[PDB]
Amino acid sequence: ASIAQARKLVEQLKMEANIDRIKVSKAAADLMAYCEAHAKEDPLLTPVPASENPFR
Amino acid sequence: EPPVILSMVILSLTFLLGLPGNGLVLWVAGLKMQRTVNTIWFLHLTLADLLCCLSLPFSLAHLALQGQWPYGRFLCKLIPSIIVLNMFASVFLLTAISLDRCLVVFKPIWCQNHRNVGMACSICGCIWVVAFVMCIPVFVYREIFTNHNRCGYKTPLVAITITRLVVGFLLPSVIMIACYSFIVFRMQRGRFAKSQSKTFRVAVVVVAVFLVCWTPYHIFGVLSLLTDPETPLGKTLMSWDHVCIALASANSCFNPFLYALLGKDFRKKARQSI
Amino acid sequence: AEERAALERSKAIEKNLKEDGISAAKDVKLLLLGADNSGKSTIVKQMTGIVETHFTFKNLHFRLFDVGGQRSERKKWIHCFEDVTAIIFCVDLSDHESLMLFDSICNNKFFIDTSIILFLNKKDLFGEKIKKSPLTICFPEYTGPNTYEDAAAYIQAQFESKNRSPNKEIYCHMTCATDTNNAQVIFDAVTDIIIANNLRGCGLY
Amino acid sequence: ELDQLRQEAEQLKNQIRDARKACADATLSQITNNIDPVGRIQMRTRRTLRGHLAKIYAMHWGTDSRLLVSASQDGKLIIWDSYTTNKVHAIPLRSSWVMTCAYAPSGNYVACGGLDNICSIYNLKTREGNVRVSRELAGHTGYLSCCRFLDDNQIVTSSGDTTCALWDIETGQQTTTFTGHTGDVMSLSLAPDTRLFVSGACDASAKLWDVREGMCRQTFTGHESDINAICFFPNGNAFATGSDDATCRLFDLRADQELMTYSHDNIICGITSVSFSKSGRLLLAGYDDFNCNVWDALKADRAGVLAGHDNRVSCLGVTDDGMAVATGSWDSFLKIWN
Amino acid sequence: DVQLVESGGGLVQPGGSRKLSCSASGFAFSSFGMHWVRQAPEKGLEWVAYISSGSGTIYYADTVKGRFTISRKNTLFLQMTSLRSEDTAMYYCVRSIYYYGSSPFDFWGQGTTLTVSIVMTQATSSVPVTPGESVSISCRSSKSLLHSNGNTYLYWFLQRPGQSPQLLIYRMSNLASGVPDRFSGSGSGTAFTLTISRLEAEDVGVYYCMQHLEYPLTFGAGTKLE
Ligand SMILES: Cc1cc(C(c2ccc(Cl)cc2)c2ccc(Cl)cc2)sc1C(=O)N[C@@H](CCCN=C(N)N)C(=O)O
Repeated sequence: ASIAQARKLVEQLKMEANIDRIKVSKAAADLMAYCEAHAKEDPLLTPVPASENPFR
Repeated sequence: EPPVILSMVILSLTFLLGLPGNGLVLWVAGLKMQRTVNTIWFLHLTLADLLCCLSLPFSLAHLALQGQWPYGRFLCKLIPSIIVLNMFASVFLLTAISLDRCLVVFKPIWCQNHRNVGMACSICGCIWVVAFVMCIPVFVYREIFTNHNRCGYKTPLVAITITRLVVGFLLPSVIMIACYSFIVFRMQRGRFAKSQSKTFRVAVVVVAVFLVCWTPYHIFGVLSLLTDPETPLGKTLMSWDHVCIALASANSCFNPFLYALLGKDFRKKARQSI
Repeated sequence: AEERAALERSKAIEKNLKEDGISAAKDVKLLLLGADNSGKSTIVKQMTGIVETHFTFKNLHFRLFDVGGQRSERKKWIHCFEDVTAIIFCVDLSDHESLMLFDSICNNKFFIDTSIILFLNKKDLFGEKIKKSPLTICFPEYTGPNTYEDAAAYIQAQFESKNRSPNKEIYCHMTCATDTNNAQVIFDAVTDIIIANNLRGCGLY
Repeated sequence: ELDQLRQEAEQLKNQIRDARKACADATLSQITNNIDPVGRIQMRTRRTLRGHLAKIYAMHWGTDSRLLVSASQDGKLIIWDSYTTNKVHAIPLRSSWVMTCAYAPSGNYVACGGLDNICSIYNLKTREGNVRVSRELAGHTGYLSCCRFLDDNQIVTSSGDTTCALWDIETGQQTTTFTGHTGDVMSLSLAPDTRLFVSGACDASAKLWDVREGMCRQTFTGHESDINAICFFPNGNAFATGSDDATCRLFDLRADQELMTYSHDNIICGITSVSFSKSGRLLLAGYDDFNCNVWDALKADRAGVLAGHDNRVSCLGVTDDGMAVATGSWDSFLKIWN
Repeated sequence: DVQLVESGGGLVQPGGSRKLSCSASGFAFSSFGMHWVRQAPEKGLEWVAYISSGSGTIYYADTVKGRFTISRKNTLFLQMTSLRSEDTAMYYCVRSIYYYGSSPFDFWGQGTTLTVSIVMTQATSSVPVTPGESVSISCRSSKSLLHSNGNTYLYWFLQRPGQSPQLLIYRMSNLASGVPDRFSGSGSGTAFTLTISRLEAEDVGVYYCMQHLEYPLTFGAGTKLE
């Protein structure tokens, strides 16, 4: 009965527990690198002049 | 001139206490609120009161003139018609509000099935039309007498006075009195016995305010009709009409406080916006 | 050159939307609640996700909603019925959990000004049971005589003592399912609720 | 053996927690402390679409950054032209209890669902004029809460019966079914490459599924209450959740742990929607307090507010080019900021 | 299958009158705009009249105002009066829907033969061509066809011998539905051209070009690729 449910649960835990991991600092480095490499083209944090505004 | 200066003081107080509240009420009810059936009456009454409030400086100028008019005939023919239109539109809107309240109180099924914005708009348009009809005669008959040039009126006079008195006084008062009395009568039974007292208080306040604010005008019109000008006791009338009309004009400032800001949502929106 | 036709089409569909809304504004909506096998079927038949029933009585178009098939937490979809006119409650006399359901429903955040109509059915079965068995088993604290009328009054008082907000009222009627007078009771309660709401809206209440 | 298996599961959870915590050498706030702040960013209302009559429950942006679809509980769904405020279509529904909507990337189909447990597909390019219903999927025993297109043929739906399914609009049969959650699943988001997706259940957890295999890969448990919104970082490497505990968090897919928490003492009401910025610096969130707070994603600090709504904010979205942001609320009003 | 059947034509003496009808089926007739296009037996097409969706707006040509009337059951009418000798031409029934992303002038009718008893220039009137080759046709305009919103309105039609015209390219760059991928179009402001790739025997006929900026719609002279 519940033996199958418990076996499925422990199998799921076994499958989930086997995943590699990277450093938190490296992840943050990639994150901010993405945010700074594309900063000059975001039309929200840099107000585009009203001449180039479709919503004027 | 203690009477003239008293009337001027009344006018100044009315202007100062009326402009801010009507402007705020108009702004909130026409820009900060959605269009509903009950909002149309308040909007139109606010419009009429605001239009009435824009003629007070002209009244002060006329009072300073002291029976003189160096202008043309067009302005004299025109302005009092606009003022009369504003006053009568306000009165008829008040009567319509009372009738609407009575109708929603007594007839639930018909109000549920056949009440929408279009009926309110049509009623408001008819009210404005009848106000214009009532305001034509002053535009027709006002003129200038030339001692010096002074603006003044020339069977017809009795007819206009009597019709103005009856239409502006006897019918609206009866309608509001009957509607509020029947509402109070209905509220005795059921769940309404815990708010009958508050409803009675509010009805008494509004009816008493209207009856004290609008009655001396009609009383003095009738009395001036009965009394010859050259005879004594008439100078009293000719002198205190000014304060009579000022008392009549105070209703423009009085109405918004009585009507618009008695709702919780209206008070909350007004407080948030200011 | 041709955007004027698009403007015309937009105006036409806006007008159709407004007309549809005006037409649909007239309906009266009632939610239907209760416990399992509490007799709701008997009342709905007396006149999968959700079942809607509509009927007309004296120029009034009622709409009854049944949500018995939703076997999920009630807190995830209770805000959809915030604008219902009233709530119909059914209780089986010939039988505790109904008290908890009533307490939870009455003191909800979204239902602070919504009236509740209470229906008490199976009166004959309750009378037969009280002729057979006492009422002390279901209520160990109840003290007094073992009469049908006193027991019914005590049960109704216990059910009514769960309301604290002064702005809402609870209507109670006793039914036996061998009758066709439910429509009149619903009609009277709905008329009173409509009058009260109209008066409160205008500002004289 | 039941107690032994429970103990084994507990020890596996302890091992997973230890492994996840062993990789946290530093914090994001420490590393992003030497960066100039974005400053004040005030946005002004440009347009205002007013067509609906009841509470708005969903909205979506077209792939052309010009057309938007809105779903309201009045039984209608409209298609808006944001550059002109013109209306293009008005589709009447069969069941008025609607809780979701979607727009096909190609622009030919829309989807709808709700309390009727049935998801509908509509065809917008009919030869004979008007819009006709192309399909009616019915396999769920609970209310559907989200639906997102994959392409013109397949769709993924999230339902309130603790299940997620992948369909096929050609035949209307469930290709795959995802199970494992405990409570209602109320949120969904698809990866930029449309091969993975995440969902947020009401048992205070979030999982990472994959479409091809129909299995789960990881679960993130760091909240305190139910989860009502979810969104993906533009790089597709992180996702930010928004719960009812008045906190939004940022989770890293590779790090297998949370990174930053966006909250403040004053905020009490829960979060109903979340959305990112096209370059990933901002993070806009919708609150039950009638406001929208723009957060600085790299510093966990506020940068402005979006006032002007008279009721609870139900949905928010940003276009594909990042040139605008639109919000909806229960007062039947939609506003376009810029 | 969408159908548009017209009938009511015949021999008429000068000074008479006639009534034309256009029965429609297979589509939502109440959400479309209807046109009327005629073609003399030895000349090019010519615009006649237009009625909007819901009878809101009506337009007429320069040489028919005051003598013709357009009305729209699911059927469309055209009342004509004072028929002179210059009206002998077949009249077609044309549908079109206008919204953001629509393709007007989609489906043409069959036409009724009635017998009575912006200057857009296409310089080339005939080209020699053989199967397997590539051909190109160009027509110019007197006024610039680019509006402030960035849209240019150039349409290309093809009339096979003995058949009715079918839309090929709308708004100067968009290929219609069902048209093969061989055709393509390009232009700039006032000079436009169309290219045909891998010409076969199924693409032989006469071509017309037409603008949709000013509602006095005007066609081109026409080029025959024999
Ligand atoms: C309607 C009106 C308004 C007038 C005044 C004015 C208004 C407000 C105040 Cl506080 C003071 C003066 C005015 C004039 C010019 C301009 Cl630009 C603006 C306002 S005079 C007047 C009118 O009709 N008077 C008649 C009859 C009414 C008098 N009551 C009697 N007879 N019982 C009369 O001559 O007797």
